[PDB]
Amino acid sequence: MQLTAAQELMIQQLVAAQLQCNKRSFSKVTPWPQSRDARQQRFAHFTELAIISVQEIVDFAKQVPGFLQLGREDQIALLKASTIEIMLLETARRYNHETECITFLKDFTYSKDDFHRAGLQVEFINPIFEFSRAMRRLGLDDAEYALLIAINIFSADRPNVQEPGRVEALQQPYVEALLSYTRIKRPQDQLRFPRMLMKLVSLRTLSSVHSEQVFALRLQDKKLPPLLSEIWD
Amino acid sequence: QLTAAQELMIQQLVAAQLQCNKRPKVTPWPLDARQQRFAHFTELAIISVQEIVDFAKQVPGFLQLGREDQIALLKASTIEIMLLETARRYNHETECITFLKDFTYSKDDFHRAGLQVEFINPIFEFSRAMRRLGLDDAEYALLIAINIFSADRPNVQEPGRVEALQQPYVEALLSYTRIKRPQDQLRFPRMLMKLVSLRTLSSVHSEQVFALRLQDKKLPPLLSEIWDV
Amino acid sequence: DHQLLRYLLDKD
Amino acid sequence: DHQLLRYLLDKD
Ligand SMILES: COCCn1cccc1[C@@](O)(c1ccc(N(C)S(=O)(=O)c2ccccc2)cc1)C(F)(F)F
Ligand SMILES: COCCn1cccc1[C@@](O)(c1ccc(N(C)S(=O)(=O)c2ccccc2)cc1)C(F)(F)F
Ligand SMILES: [Ca+2]
Ligand SMILES: [Ca+2]
Ligand SMILES: [Ca+2]
Ligand SMILES: [Ca+2]
Ligand SMILES: [Ca+2]
Ligand SMILES: [Ca+2]
Repeated sequence: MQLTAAQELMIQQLVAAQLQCNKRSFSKVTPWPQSRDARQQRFAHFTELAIISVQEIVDFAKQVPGFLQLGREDQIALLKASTIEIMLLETARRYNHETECITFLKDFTYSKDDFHRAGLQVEFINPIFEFSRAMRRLGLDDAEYALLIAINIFSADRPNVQEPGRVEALQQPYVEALLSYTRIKRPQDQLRFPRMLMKLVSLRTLSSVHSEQVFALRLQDKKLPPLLSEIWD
Repeated sequence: QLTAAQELMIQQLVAAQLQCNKRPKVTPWPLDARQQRFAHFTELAIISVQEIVDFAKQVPGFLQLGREDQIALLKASTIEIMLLETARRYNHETECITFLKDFTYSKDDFHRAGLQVEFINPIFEFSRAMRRLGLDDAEYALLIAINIFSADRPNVQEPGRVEALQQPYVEALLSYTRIKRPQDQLRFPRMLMKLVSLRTLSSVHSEQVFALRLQDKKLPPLLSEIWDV
Repeated sequence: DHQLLRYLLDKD
Repeated sequence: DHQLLRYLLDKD
């Protein structure tokens, strides 16, 4: 009925890191504006924000104990598989269910209306939005987002993972801690850890939707900046 | 320490699980004849959809869903539940999947059938990773049940209902593992994580199908119903 | 639409 | 392959 000092420690560090990275990614992008500059400018305002997110995410993945111990090659495989999913998770934390827009700057809120004027298809927008809604309802707290992101990164079955066995083993104490933590902070909800894992299943499918969207961009004569391009094309 | 309800439900569920896989003639396997193998698989595929639907109809709760949502769920589960059935019928000594009772297929037979390796390997890999988990008949039955009631499936009109139906099945699988194997607390999590894998294998399967559009190869109209965009 | 499914469902 | 990312991993 209580965590271990180790588990208490694992969680705090992870929370500290997220706070550290979420701050540090706050220290300016192509502002939000119809013309043909204006439109391929909104494309700009988004992809740039996407860059920032990817950074905060790589930044955060390095501080997750045990990650930088893998081959540099596996490190690439993992972030490549993980980044969009961690992005959608973070996006969920920014979601207002009352008005159905996501916040990104501080007082800047985007409707799915806006997502559209920014070059994104509805086949993409509505799923993102509905995941953000459902995920939001689940009411994860700091410890839980943090553990869940660590757990997602150490997914052995990602494409190209050269050392799955090491990866599965890194994940374990993380799945273990999440398991305990949810047992203690919500004892009678014998299902929360399950509901939590169920979200990874949803992310995996979302990953593929995201692929659809990225590939849809080509025929549209629109390029991703090299970083995004680097991990998505 | 499974409740009265739970144990009976699993029993009836494994009942139907065989009472549906026991329940046909297909175009024979060749000894151009690749065009005769493509026919052969698709027909095994179609048979499985038959089994999967009939199974779903006997899973308690399913028929409380409206028709459209039954469609929506089965549409997305079908490939997934197949792949589960395909691992459960994997023989590791032979390295072959076996589909009716004697038909035996190796990673190679699948090439002459006309699939590229990008699908053919993850399928077998998956069948192996499930061997390492060693599930018994009740566990597949529950897992399959849980897969069907995936509320995030596209076009579901009643997400909340679908999730409520999935709930008792996840409770049951949770106990049954806690009991059946008490010291391995990680087994359950590791099983749900197979659901994450299936969604990927689902995409791989979409990618394989779209490839046929180009390789000149049409699915029977009833499979195309389910898998084409 | 989805007639394999619809029919398999209505059947029996 | 994967240049800029490889950079971010190495920074510091
Ligand atoms: C307003 O959000 C900016 C981008 N962003 C940052 C974190 C998460 C996001 C997110 O919107 C988002 C994540 C990834 C994308 N990519 C597909 S993209 O960068 O290639 C692109 C293509 C065309 C037009 C704009 C952007 C788009 C939106 C989300 F939430 F859907 F994941
Ligand atoms: C021999 O297997 C019979 C088909 N089958 C039935 C249940 C499961 C299966 C499975 O093999 C299988 C599942 C789906 C497919 N499709 C991609 S297909 O019907 O469009 C096709 C394409 C090209 C050539 C033949 C058949 C193929 C094999 C499995 F296990 F991989 F999922
Ligand atoms: Ca983050
Ligand atoms: Ca709106
Ligand atoms: Ca709405
Ligand atoms: Ca607005
Ligand atoms: Ca079955
Ligand atoms: Ca044979």
